[PDB]
Amino acid sequence: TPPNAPVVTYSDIVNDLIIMQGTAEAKSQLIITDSEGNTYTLTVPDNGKWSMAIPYPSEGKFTITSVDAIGNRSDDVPLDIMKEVPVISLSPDSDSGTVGDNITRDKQPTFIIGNLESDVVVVQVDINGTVYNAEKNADGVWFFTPGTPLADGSYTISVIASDAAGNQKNSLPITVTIDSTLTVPEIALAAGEVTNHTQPKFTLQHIDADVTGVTVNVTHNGVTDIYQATQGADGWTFTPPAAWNDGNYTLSVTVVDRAGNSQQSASLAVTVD
Amino acid sequence: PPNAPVVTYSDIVNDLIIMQGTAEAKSQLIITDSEGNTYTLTVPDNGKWSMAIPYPSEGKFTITSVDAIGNRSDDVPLDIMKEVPVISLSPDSDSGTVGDNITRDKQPTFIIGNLESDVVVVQVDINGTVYNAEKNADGVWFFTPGTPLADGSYTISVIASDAAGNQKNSLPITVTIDSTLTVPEIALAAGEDNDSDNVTNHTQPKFTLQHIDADVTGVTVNVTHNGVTDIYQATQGADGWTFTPPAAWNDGNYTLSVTVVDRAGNSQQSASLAVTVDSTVTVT
Ligand SMILES: [Ca+2]
Ligand SMILES: [Ca+2]
Ligand SMILES: [Ca+2]
Ligand SMILES: [Ca+2]
Ligand SMILES: [Ca+2]
Ligand SMILES: [Ca+2]
Ligand SMILES: [Ca+2]
Repeated sequence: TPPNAPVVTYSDIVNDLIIMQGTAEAKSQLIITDSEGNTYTLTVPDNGKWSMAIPYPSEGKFTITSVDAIGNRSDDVPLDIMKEVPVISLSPDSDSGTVGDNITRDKQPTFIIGNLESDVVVVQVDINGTVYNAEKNADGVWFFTPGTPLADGSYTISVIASDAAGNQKNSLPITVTIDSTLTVPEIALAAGEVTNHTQPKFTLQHIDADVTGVTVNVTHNGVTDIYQATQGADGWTFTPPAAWNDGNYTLSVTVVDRAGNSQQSASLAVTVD
Repeated sequence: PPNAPVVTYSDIVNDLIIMQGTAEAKSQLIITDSEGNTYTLTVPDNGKWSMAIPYPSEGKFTITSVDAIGNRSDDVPLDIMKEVPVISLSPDSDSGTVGDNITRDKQPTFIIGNLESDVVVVQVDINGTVYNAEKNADGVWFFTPGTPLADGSYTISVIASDAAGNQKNSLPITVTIDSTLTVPEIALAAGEDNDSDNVTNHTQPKFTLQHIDADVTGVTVNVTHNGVTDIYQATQGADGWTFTPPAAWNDGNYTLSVTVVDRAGNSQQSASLAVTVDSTVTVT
């Protein structure tokens, strides 16, 4: 009779080593051969218990076999595990305004998928609870691009990958905000002011809460000067940093939100007396 | 009303959820978990936030942005998962030595644990075929093969998934099913039968014990004399497994068998061997 098939009682992956304990016929050879054709061989101790660590091999694939002292071999115990949790992120090419903040005005952004083992056969994306096939590009790299443009709002995204043996892992969620929406702003003189001040105050209204850039365009006698607004508790504000010539001044405000939407207010043609 | 906060990074380290994201600068970020805990932070001027909370029950929690005047974003509800399920051979299905995952039980029960309370699907993969796990009276999950397993090796992985479709499966363990043991044999050793009628003149004759499998862990010899059976521990010597009575036998008849027990707890007994000790010299 051949040795009985060797047994794994415990397995774990730490770093890039597979660690196992198990049992097998005492004093037999335990032969572990992996997908890359490495062989790792040990003599099973006298108690019939063994332990081993091997470098995690390509695709997590390997076989365990026992051979006794007279050359009889057990059944092969072929295993196929998986190690890598897939990763997904917003493509920097679909990421408007600041890059890396997961906010974009792009309504069909691409997501880039990484950290897949070469035996992965199913790759999918969960977007707000609905699961879709990911797609494989020319270079064998996976991605996902929505088929139709997404409405504005928040999308929780997780990537799911599984190999032929049914090992499946999904990423811890990230989210993305699609924002292509911004209110047209407004420049008006402040409440208590044609004006007598050479540094008149301006109230800036209809400035959306997600707005991070605010400038005032002051246009007079063929030259345009661009001013940084002041954000305060009450909102955004502007008074010219220095005294202003007598005459007529044309004004507008331009807002840019964190997504990189931009709006310009209507023209305001005024008079410093 | 602010735009929904954004999560750019999340990770679980040492029972804490770690996160980074984006949110309305200077706003309050409110994190509320499934256990009713609230955690709040002031979002920095660059709009970049980071936080760590204790992993709450079921990995459920929501993130919400609220500005100075108390206008509130949409809630961002998250439902994650942490625990990889565990599966082991039930001790009641583990015959012979306990804990070696070798058993003669053809339908052994496996016990499942390390499941969070929002788990909705639990399954077992046995040699590549995936089955429903079942939940017993005590609410604990288990799996028992529906038909008898043939001797050999079974790779076992448990799979569990919650309602948000988070799914994790265990790194494999295996069991070897072994219900097979050769029937041993006992015989008088080479020159003991002194011609071939199992009469010996030795008072402590030597017996050879043959057809003992390599996974045998127990070898005993039954000696029945005068309606009484005694059990002796066998010896593994130069010539293989062996036995010789500790004390000299009186003249007459003895009936022997050898019993073997393998590591899986299978047991076989040989055919009976009848021997006659005749050391008495006829006088004339
Ligand atoms: Ca694999
Ligand atoms: Ca961006
Ligand atoms: Ca906006
Ligand atoms: Ca959960
Ligand atoms: Ca056992
Ligand atoms: Ca056996
Ligand atoms: Ca004889």
